[PDB]
Amino acid sequence: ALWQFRSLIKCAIPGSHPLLDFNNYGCYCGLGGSGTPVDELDRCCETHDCCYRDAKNLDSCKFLVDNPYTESYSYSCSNTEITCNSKNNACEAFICNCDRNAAICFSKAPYNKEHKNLDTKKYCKGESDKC
Ligand SMILES: [Ca+2]
Repeated sequence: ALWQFRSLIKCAIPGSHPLLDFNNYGCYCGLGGSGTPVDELDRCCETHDCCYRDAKNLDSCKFLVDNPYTESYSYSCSNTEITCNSKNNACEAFICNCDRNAAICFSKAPYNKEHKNLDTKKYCKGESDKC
């Protein structure tokens, strides 16, 4: 679920404010996405977008979960380490992992303030054929 993704990000990145820091960043961090990712961090979001695209096509997710942000999963956080609990079913596990990988990627990528609140209509034209 969305509140869990925010929580995973805070686990991986102590002191972060997910909605302020990552939502609406670059071409892919936020609802939707297009163009070529402007940087490593943006590529993390493109990858997460793709992961959610894949999740929607998973058998265990197909009709039960149309929007992964409404699907809660089981996880734990310890010393900035994220764990997707085994109790998760196929659909819940896939989503948790998408979020977990995204959170880690975010924590290891440089943060470019000038890529925040990007004018996507001017800098995100076209479509990246990735993932
Ligand atoms: Ca996106």
